[PDB]
Amino acid sequence: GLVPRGSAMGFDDKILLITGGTGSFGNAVMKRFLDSNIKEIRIFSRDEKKQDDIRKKYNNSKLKFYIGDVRDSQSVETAMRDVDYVFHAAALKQVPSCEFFPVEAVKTNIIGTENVLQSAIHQNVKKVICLSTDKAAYPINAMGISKAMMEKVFVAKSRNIRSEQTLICGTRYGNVMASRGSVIPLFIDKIKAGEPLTITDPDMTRFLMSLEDAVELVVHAFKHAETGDIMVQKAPSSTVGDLATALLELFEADNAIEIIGTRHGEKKAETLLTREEYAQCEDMGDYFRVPADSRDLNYSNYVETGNEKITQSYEYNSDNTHILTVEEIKEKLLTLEYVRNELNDY
Amino acid sequence: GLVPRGSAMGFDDKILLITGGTGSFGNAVMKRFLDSNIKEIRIFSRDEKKQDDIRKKYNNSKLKFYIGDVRDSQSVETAMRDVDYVFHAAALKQVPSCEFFPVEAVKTNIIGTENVLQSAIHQNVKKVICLSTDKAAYPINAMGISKAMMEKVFVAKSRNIRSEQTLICGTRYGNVMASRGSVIPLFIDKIKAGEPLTITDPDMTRFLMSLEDAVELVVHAFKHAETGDIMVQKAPSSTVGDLATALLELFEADNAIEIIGTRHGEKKAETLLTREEYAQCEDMGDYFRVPADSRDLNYSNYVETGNEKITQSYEYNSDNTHILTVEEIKEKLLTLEYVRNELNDY
Amino acid sequence: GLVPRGSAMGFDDKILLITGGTGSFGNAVMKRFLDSNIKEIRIFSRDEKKQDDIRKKYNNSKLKFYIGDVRDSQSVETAMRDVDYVFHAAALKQVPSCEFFPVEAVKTNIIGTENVLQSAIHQNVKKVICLSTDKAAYPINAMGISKAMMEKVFVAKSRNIRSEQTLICGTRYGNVMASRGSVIPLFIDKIKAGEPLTITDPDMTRFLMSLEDAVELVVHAFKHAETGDIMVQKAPSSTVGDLATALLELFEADNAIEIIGTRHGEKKAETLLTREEYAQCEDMGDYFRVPADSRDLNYSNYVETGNEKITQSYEYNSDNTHILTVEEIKEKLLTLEYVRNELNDY
Amino acid sequence: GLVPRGSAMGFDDKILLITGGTGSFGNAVMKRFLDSNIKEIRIFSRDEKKQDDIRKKYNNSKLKFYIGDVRDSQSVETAMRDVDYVFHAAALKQVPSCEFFPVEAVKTNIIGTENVLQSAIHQNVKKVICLSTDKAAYPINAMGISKAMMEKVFVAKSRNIRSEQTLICGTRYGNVMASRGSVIPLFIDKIKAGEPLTITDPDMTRFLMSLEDAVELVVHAFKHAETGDIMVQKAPSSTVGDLATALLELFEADNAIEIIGTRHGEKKAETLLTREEYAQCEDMGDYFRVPADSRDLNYSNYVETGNEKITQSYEYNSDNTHILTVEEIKEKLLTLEYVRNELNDY
Ligand SMILES: NC(=O)c1ccc[n+]([C@@H]2O[C@H](COP(=O)([O-])OP(=O)(O)OC[C@H]3O[C@@H](n4cnc5c(N)ncnc54)[C@H](OP(=O)(O)O)[C@@H]3O)[C@@H](O)[C@H]2O)c1
Ligand SMILES: NC(=O)c1ccc[n+]([C@@H]2O[C@H](COP(=O)([O-])OP(=O)(O)OC[C@H]3O[C@@H](n4cnc5c(N)ncnc54)[C@H](OP(=O)(O)O)[C@@H]3O)[C@@H](O)[C@H]2O)c1
Ligand SMILES: NC(=O)c1ccc[n+]([C@@H]2O[C@H](COP(=O)([O-])OP(=O)(O)OC[C@H]3O[C@@H](n4cnc5c(N)ncnc54)[C@H](OP(=O)(O)O)[C@@H]3O)[C@@H](O)[C@H]2O)c1
Ligand SMILES: NC(=O)c1ccc[n+]([C@@H]2O[C@H](COP(=O)([O-])OP(=O)(O)OC[C@H]3O[C@@H](n4cnc5c(N)ncnc54)[C@H](OP(=O)(O)O)[C@@H]3O)[C@@H](O)[C@H]2O)c1
Ligand SMILES: CC(=O)N[C@H]1[C@@H](OP(=O)(O)OP(=O)(O)OC[C@H]2O[C@@H](n3ccc(=O)[nH]c3=O)[C@H](O)[C@@H]2O)O[C@H](C)C(=O)[C@@H]1O
Ligand SMILES: CC(=O)N[C@H]1[C@@H](OP(=O)(O)OP(=O)(O)OC[C@H]2O[C@@H](n3ccc(=O)[nH]c3=O)[C@H](O)[C@@H]2O)O[C@H](C)C(=O)[C@@H]1O
Ligand SMILES: CC(=O)N[C@H]1[C@@H](OP(=O)(O)OP(=O)(O)OC[C@H]2O[C@@H](n3ccc(=O)[nH]c3=O)[C@H](O)[C@@H]2O)O[C@H](C)C(=O)[C@@H]1O
Ligand SMILES: CC(=O)N[C@H]1[C@@H](OP(=O)(O)OP(=O)(O)OC[C@H]2O[C@@H](n3ccc(=O)[nH]c3=O)[C@H](O)[C@@H]2O)O[C@H](C)C(=O)[C@@H]1O
Ligand SMILES: CC(=O)N[C@H]1[C@@H](OP(=O)(O)OP(=O)(O)OC[C@H]2O[C@@H](n3ccc(=O)[nH]c3=O)[C@H](O)[C@@H]2O)O[C@H](C)C(=O)[C@@H]1O
Ligand SMILES: CC(=O)N[C@H]1[C@@H](OP(=O)(O)OP(=O)(O)OC[C@H]2O[C@@H](n3ccc(=O)[nH]c3=O)[C@H](O)[C@@H]2O)O[C@H](C)C(=O)[C@@H]1O
Ligand SMILES: CC(=O)N[C@H]1[C@@H](OP(=O)(O)OP(=O)(O)OC[C@H]2O[C@@H](n3ccc(=O)[nH]c3=O)[C@H](O)[C@@H]2O)O[C@H](C)C(=O)[C@@H]1O
Ligand SMILES: CC(=O)N[C@H]1[C@@H](OP(=O)(O)OP(=O)(O)OC[C@H]2O[C@@H](n3ccc(=O)[nH]c3=O)[C@H](O)[C@@H]2O)O[C@H](C)C(=O)[C@@H]1O
Ligand code: NA
Ligand code: NA
Ligand code: NA
Ligand code: NA
Repeated sequence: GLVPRGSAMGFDDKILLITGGTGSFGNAVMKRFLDSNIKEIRIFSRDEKKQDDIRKKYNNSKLKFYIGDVRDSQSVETAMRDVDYVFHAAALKQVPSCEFFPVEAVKTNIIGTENVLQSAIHQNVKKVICLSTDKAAYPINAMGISKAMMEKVFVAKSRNIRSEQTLICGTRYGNVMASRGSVIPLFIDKIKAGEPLTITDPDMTRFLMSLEDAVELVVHAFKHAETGDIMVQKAPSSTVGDLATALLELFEADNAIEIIGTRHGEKKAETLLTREEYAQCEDMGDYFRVPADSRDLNYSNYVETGNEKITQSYEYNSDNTHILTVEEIKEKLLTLEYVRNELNDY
Repeated sequence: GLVPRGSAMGFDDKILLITGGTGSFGNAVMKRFLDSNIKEIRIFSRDEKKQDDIRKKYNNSKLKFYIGDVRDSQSVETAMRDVDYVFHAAALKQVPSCEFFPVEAVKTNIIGTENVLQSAIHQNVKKVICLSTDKAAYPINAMGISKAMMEKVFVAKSRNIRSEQTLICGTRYGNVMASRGSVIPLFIDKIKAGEPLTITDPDMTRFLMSLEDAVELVVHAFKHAETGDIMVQKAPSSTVGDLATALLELFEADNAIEIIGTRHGEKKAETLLTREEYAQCEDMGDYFRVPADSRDLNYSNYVETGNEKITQSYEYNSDNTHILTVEEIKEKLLTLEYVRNELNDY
Repeated sequence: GLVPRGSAMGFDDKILLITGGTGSFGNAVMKRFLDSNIKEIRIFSRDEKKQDDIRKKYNNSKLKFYIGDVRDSQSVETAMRDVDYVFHAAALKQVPSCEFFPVEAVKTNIIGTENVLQSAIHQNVKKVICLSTDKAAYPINAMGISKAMMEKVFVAKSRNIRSEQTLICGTRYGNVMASRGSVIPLFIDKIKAGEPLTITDPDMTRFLMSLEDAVELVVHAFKHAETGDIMVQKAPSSTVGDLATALLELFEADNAIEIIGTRHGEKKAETLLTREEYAQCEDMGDYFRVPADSRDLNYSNYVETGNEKITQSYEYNSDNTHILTVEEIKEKLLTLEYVRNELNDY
Repeated sequence: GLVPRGSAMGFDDKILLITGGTGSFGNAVMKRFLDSNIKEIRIFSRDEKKQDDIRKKYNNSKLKFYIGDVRDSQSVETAMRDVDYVFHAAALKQVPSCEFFPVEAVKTNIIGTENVLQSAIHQNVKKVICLSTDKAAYPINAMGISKAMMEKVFVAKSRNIRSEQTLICGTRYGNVMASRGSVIPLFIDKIKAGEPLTITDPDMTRFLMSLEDAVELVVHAFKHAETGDIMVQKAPSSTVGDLATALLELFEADNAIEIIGTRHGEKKAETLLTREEYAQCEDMGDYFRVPADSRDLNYSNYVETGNEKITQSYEYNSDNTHILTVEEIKEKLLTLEYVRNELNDY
C-alpha cells in the first residue's frame, strides 16, 4: 500500500502532482495511485500529445492534465495550487542530449527543481519527492552532474524549510530493466534480427531493478523519508557479458557477440552511495536512507571537525553488491512481461 | 614568456579581461601580464574595496578596474567591449558555502560562465580560458559539481562556435600550496601556537602545486589550447601524514598530531583526469590536453560506437602520480617565500 | 523540387532549421529535404526521446538534433547560428489544452514565434516560414486565437525588416487527413471495433488535404513567398456526414451513426481567407498569396481610406469551396497508405 | 445603485482599483462610484499628466492616484494591496496601433491581464471585472484577437481559482456613441466644416450604446456575474448609411456623402456572442451571461461529447439584433449631451 503498517491516511481529500507525469515512471507512479483513495492526480508536462493518449486510455475522472514547464514558476504555480504531494519526475535524462546541451540540462534539472520546490513551499505542499539517478554519484557526464547538483539543491532547501511546512526528499535508482532504448530491448532486437550482440565492455556492471521496484522506492520515500533524505533501494547488479548470455540462452539463439568498446559518458560500474553517504546512511533493510548533514548550516563539519567513520567506509557500487549469476539474471529477466511476450512471440 | 617558442605577438594593442580579477589567481595572473607588452588589463569583479587596494598598490596605468558581476550579462558586456583575451576566474569556490547555498554556486559558476562566454563571443574575443579544479572530476561536493557542470558548458559552447571566432578552453588544477585558509598555513599557525596538528586522515592525498605553477598552467592554455580543450598540469602529491611531518621537521617542533577524521565534502584522493579523459588525452609533456569529443554533435559516440582505449584506461589521481617523500615535501615547501618568512621568524 | 522552374540554388552549403522538428509536419518536411542537396537539417525541439527515435531510424549524418525551447531566446540562438532557412513548426496545437492553459499557448505560439524571428534576424537567416492553421481565421478557440496573433506578429515584423535581410512569411492549412487522433483514424477504429460512428454535426465541413499537400504548401512558400505573405493552398472540403459514408462503403461495413452534437471550440465550417484577405489576395493558381498590407505603417488605411474591393468580397471557406461527393471522398481517401493498409488488413 | 435589489453592502471600508483609470470608461466608472459609500478609488495608470488633471478637477479625498503599468507585476502589487474590487480597463485598444505593434498589444492586453489577475489573487481581491469588446468575437484585427485571448486567459484562471477567493469575470460591449475619434464626432465635424460625409460601407452595422450603458454593464457584472462569466448588454444597431442620414436631418444640413470603401481591419457587422456562446448563455433580460464551460478541465467536452444546442444555434450580431430606423437613431442621438451642445451651437 501507500501507507506504513500501523497508519492510515485516506487520500480521499488529497491531490498528487506528478511533474514529467507522461514519462515512464510518471505513468507507473500514476497507475499505482489510481489503485488508491486519492482525490486527484494531476499530470504536469509540456506535451499535449502524450497527455491526450493517457487521458483517452484511462478515462478516469481522478486524472487531470496540466500543460506547463518546470522552467516557468508561473506555470508550476498554476498546477501546484491545493496540491498535497508532489513526485518530481520532470528531467532531461538522456546522456548525449545533456552532454551537448548542458545549459538545457541545468535549466530543466537544476533550476526547474528549484522552481518546483519554491512553488510547493509557497502552496503549502506536504511532501515533494525528487527523482534522481545513480549517475549523480561520482558523476562523469552532464546528465549525472546536473542530477547531482539537483540533489544538493533539494537537500539545501530542506535545511532551511521546516519539515511540517513542506518535507523535501529524493530517490536515486539504478538501471531500469527494459527501459525504451536500453540494453535489454536492444539485444532482443538483435536476437530477432539475427545481428551480433554489440557489447560495450563485458565486465561493466549496472544495478539491476524493474520499473515496479522503482515505483516501490518512490512509495517507500513517500511513506518514510524525513526532509533532506536521499533514499536508495539496495539492488543486485549484472555484468553486461552475463546479461547478454542470459538473453542468448533464454532465446535459444547463437548470435555472435561483438565488443564495441566503452562509449563516451560511461563508467565501468555505477555508484549508489558515495563513501561519505555510506558512512552517514541508516540501513532500513531493503533501502538505505542518507540523512542530510549539517542541518543547522554547520560549517565546522566541512572545516574543523571530522568523522572517522567516513575514513573507514567505502562506496556502495555495482561491483561490490551481489553480482548475479547467469541463472539469476534469467530468473529476474523472466519476471518481465516485456521479455515473456517477446519470448513467446519468438 | 606569454608566447610559444618560434612565435611573437606583441600585446601592445591587446586587452586582457580577468573576471574574479581581485582573488589570488587573478592577481598572480594580473602580475604576470604586467610583466608584458599588454595594452590594458581589466580587473572585473564585484568588490570595490579589493579593487581600490590593488589600484593603489600597483599605480599602473595599464590596470583598469570594472565593477560588475558574471551573473549579469549587461555588466559583463560593458567590461568585455574591445577585449581580446579573457581569463575567467570568477567563482564561488569554498566547499561549505557551495554546499549550503548551491543555487548561488549554480548562478555564479555555471550561469555566470555561460554569460561570460556569450558576451565574449558577441564581442569577438579571441580566447576565453575558464579556471576549474580537480574537485570537478568524479565530484562529490556542490562546489566540484558546479565546476564540472561549468566545464561541460564551455566544452559544449566550443563545439558550436568556430575557433577563429572565439576559442574557448579551461584549466584544472590541484591544491595550491599555502592558499588562504589551506592546510599549510593552518599547521604553521598550530606549530607557532603550540597546538596539536589536526590531521583529518593521514593517508589522504592531494596534488601539490604552487601558485606560480597554477599561473603557468593558465599561460600554457593561453598559448597552446585548442577550443574545447581542458589542460591539466601533471603534479606530484603528498599525504597529509607526510606533509605534517615535513612541517614539523622543518620547524624543529614536536607538537603532537591529533586525528580528527575525514570532514564532510572530502575525498581520500583527488582525480585530475577521469578514466575517459585519460583515454582521450594527449601528453604534452608536463601537461595533459583533454580535447573535446564529438565536436560535430556525434550522438553515436555515446550510443552505438565505443572505444576500447577507454575500457583499457584508468583515472589519473593523487594516489597514482608520484607521491613525494618527506624530504621532497620539504624541498618543495622551501621554494615558498611564505614558508621561508614564517621559518626565519620562528 | 525545392526550387522554382528556371532557377537553381544547391543547398550544398545551406542549413535548414525545423522548430517543432519532431512532430508530424516537421518530419514530413525533414524527409522532403533529405531528398535534397541540403548540407544540414537541424531538428530543434524540447523532446530528447522523439529526437533519439528519429536519429536512429534515419542514421543520416545531415540530421543534427538540438535540444531547446522557442520560449527561451538563448536556446533558439544556439540552434539558429549559421542557419539559412527556418521552418517554424513549434506550437501548442491541440484545442483543449490551449483552451485550459491559454497562457501556455501565448508563451509558445506567440512569444515563442517572436523569439524565433528575433534570433533569425540577428543571425542573418534568409527565410523563416511560420506554420499556421485555418483555425486562425475568425477564430473561436484559444489555439486559433494564439495562431491568429502569431500571424499578426510575423506580418508586423516583416514590415520593419528588409526582405534582403530576413524574409518572413507563413502558411495556413486545413485539416490534414489521418492526423493522429483525427476523425478518419477515429472512424476506422470504430468500424473495426463494431462501434457506432460518433458524428458531431453531419453538415459540418472541413477543408480536406493530405500531409503531402501540407508539405508542398510549405515548399511553395519557401520558393515563392514575399516577406509578410500568408500562403494558403486551395482545397476542397467534406461534410462529416459524407466522410463517414465514404468510410463505411469503403470498409463494406454497416456500423450505425450516432449524432453526438457540436463539441466546444468548433465551428460549422472553417475559413481559409477572411473577407479582407480574399479582397487583397493574388491567385497563384493552386494557392492564394495574401500580401501584408500597409507595409510603411500606413495608419490611414485603417482610419481614413477604404477599399471598395473589401466591401465587395466574401470569405473563402469550407462551405463555398468544392464540397466533395462521397465518391470523390473515397478516391481521395484511397491515396492514403494509412487507409490502404487498414483496408487490406480488414 | 451598485448593489442588487434585496442586498446592501456599504462600501464604507471598501477599496476599488481601476487599471487604465484615466481613460474614458475608467473615468465614467470612477465618477459612478464617487456617487457611493466607497472608501477609496485608486486610479492606476501610467500617465502622470492625465492623473494630475483628474485629481485637480475632482478634489476628492476618496481618489488616490497610483503610477504603474499592468505589464509590471511589482507595480501592480503596490496598487493592489488591500484592494477589494478591480475594474480592469487598461488596454491598447486602437486598431492600427495593435495591428502594427501586436507584440505591444500582447504585452498589455494579454500578459498585463494575467499580471493583474495573479496580483489580485495574491492580495485576496474579491472581484476582478475585465473589460472586453465585440471585436474579440470572431476577431479579425490584432486588437480584437488580443482581447479574445485576454478573455480566454481570465476564463481559464476562473476555473482554477475558487470564487470565494477571487471572482474573475468580464464584459464585452459594442460601439460607444461619440467616443473620441469615433464616427459621430467625425461626421459632426464634417457637417460643421461643410465637408462631405466619408462613408465606408453604408450597409455596415455596429451595435449602438452610450457610455452610460457601458458603465451599467460593468456595474451589472460587479453585482451579478459568477466567476468565469462574460456579460454582454443586449443592444440595437445602426447601419452607417442610416446614422449619417440621422445626423444630416438633425443638423438640417445637405453635405454630400462620399463612399470611401471598407477600411482594413473592419468587419461588415460585429458579433457580441459567437454561435457557441449564444448556445451556452443565460438570458438575464437586458443582458446575456455566458458562463465558463468545462470548469473542471473537462477535456471530453472538446473531444468526445457534443452539444446539439450548439449545432442549433447561431451568433448574436449587429445584423440580427434590432436595426434602428433613422427616427430611432435620432432619438438615441439626442440623449447625448455632446450631440445637444453641438446642435444648439450650430
Ligand atoms: N532509466 C530510467 O528510467 C531512470 C533511471 C534513473 C533515474 N531516472 C529519473 O526518474 C525521472 C523520470 O524517469 P522516467 O524514465 O519516467 O523519465 P521519462 O519517461 O523521460 O520521463 C520524464 C518526463 O519529463 C517530462 N519533462 C521533461 N522536461 C520537462 C519540463 N521542462 N517540464 C515539465 N515536464 C518535463 C517529459 O514529459 P513531456 O515531454 O510530456 O514534458 C518526460 O516524459 C527522471 O528524473 C529521471 O532522471 C530514470
Ligand atoms: N585553491 C585554489 O586556489 C584553487 C584551486 C583550484 C581551482 N581554483 C579556481 O581558480 C579560480 C580563482 O581561484 P582563486 O584562488 O583566485 O579564487 P579567489 O581568490 O576566491 O578568486 C575568485 C574571485 O572571484 C570573484 N567573484 C566571485 N563571484 C563573482 C561574480 N559573481 N562576478 C565577478 N567576480 C566574482 C571574487 O572577487 P570579488 O569579491 O572582488 O567579486 C574572487 O576574488 C576559481 O574559479 C577557482 O574555482 C582555485
Ligand atoms: N493537424 C495538423 O497537422 C495541423 C493543421 C494546421 C496547422 N498545423 C500547424 O503546423 C505546425 C506543426 O504541425 P504538426 O501537426 O507537425 O504538429 P505536431 O506534430 O504537434 O508538431 C509540433 C511540434 O512542436 C514541438 N514544440 C512544441 N512546443 C515547443 C517549444 N516550446 N519549443 C520547441 N519545439 C516545440 C513539439 O515537439 P517536442 O515535443 O519534440 O518539443 C511538436 O512535435 C504547428 O504550428 C501547427 O500549428 C497543424
Ligand atoms: N470604444 C470604446 O470605448 C470601447 C469599446 C469596447 C471596449 N472597450 C474596452 O474598455 C477598456 C477601456 O475603454 P476606454 O474607452 O476607457 O479606453 P481608453 O479611454 O483608451 O482607456 C484605457 C486606459 O488604459 C490605460 N493603459 C494603457 N496601457 C496601460 C498599461 N500598460 N498599464 C496601466 N494602464 C494602461 C491608459 O491610460 P494611461 O495613458 O493613463 O496609462 C488608457 O487611458 C479597454 O479595455 C477597451 O478595450 C472600449
Ligand atoms: C547513451 C544513453 O542514452 N544512455 C542511456 C541509458 O544509460 P545506460 O548506459 O546506463 O543504459 P543502457 O541500457 O544503454 O546500458 C546498459 C549497459 O549495457 C551496455 N550496453 C549498452 C548498449 C549496447 O549496445 N551494448 C552494451 O553493452 C552499457 O555500456 C551498460 O553497461 O539508459 C537510461 C534510460 C539513460 O538515462 C541514458 O541516457
Ligand atoms: C546486510 C547485513 O545485514 N549485513 C551486516 C554485516 O555486513 P556484511 O557481512 O553484509 O558485510 P559488509 O557490511 O562489510 O559488506 C557488505 C556490502 O555492503 C556494502 N558496504 C559495506 C561497507 C562499506 O563501507 N561500504 C559498502 O558499500 C558493500 O556493497 C559490501 O560488499 O555486518 C556489517 C558490519 C553491517 O553493518 C551489515 O549491515
Ligand atoms: C573546507 C574548505 O574550505 N576546503 C577548501 C580547501 O580544500 P581542500 O580540503 O582540498 O584544502 P585544505 O588545504 O583544507 O586540505 C588539504 C588536505 O589537508 C587536510 N587537512 C585540512 C585541514 C586540517 O585541519 N587538517 C587536515 O588534515 C585535508 O583533509 C586535505 O587532505 O582549499 C581550497 C582553497 C578550497 O577550494 C576549499 O573550499
Ligand atoms: C611519462 C612517460 O613518458 N611514460 C610513458 C610510459 O608509461 P610509464 O612507464 O610512466 O607508466 P604508465 O603510463 O603505465 O603509468 C604512469 C602513470 O601515469 C598515469 N596513468 C597511466 C595509465 C592510465 O590509464 N591512467 C593513468 O592515470 C598514472 O598516474 C600512472 O601511475 O609508457 C606508457 C605506455 C606511456 O604512454 C607513458 O607516456
Ligand atoms: C478536439 C481536438 O483535439 N481537435 C483537434 C482536431 O481538430 P478538428 O476538430 O478540426 O479535427 P477532427 O479530426 O477531430 O474533426 C474533423 C471533423 O470531424 C468531426 N468529428 C470529430 C470527432 C468525432 O468523434 N466525430 C466527428 O464528427 C469534427 O466535428 C470535425 O467536423 O485535429 C487537429 C489535429 C487539431 O489541431 C485539434 O486539436
Ligand atoms: C478559379 C478561376 O479561375 N475562376 C475565376 C472566375 O470565378 P469563378 O467562376 O470560380 O467564381 P467566383 O470567383 O465568384 O467564386 C468561386 C469560389 O471562389 C471563392 N470566392 C470568390 C469570391 C469571393 O469574394 N470570395 C471567395 O471566397 C469562393 O469559394 C467561391 O465559391 O471569375 C472570377 C471573377 C475570378 O476572378 C476567378 O479566378
Ligand atoms: C480605425 C480605428 O481607430 N477604429 C477605432 C473605432 O472602431 P470602429 O471602426 O468600430 O468605430 P468608428 O467609430 O471609427 O466606426 C463606426 C462605423 O462608422 C464607419 N465609419 C467610420 C469612419 C468614417 O470616416 N466613415 C465611416 O463610415 C465605420 O466603418 C464603422 O462602420 O473606435 C473604437 C474607439 C476603437 O477601438 C477602434 O480603434
Ligand atoms: C427576447 C425574448 O423574450 N424572446 C424569446 C423568443 O425569441 P424571439 O421571438 O425573440 O426570436 P429568436 O429567439 O429566434 O430570435 C431573436 C433574436 O435573438 C438572437 N438569437 C436567437 C437565436 C440564436 O441562435 N442566436 C441569436 O443570436 C438573434 O439576434 C435574433 O434575431 O423565443 C425564443 C425561443 C427565446 O428563447 C427568446 O428569449
Ligand atoms: Na528543515
Ligand atoms: Na568549434
Ligand atoms: Na520589409
Ligand atoms: Na473556480
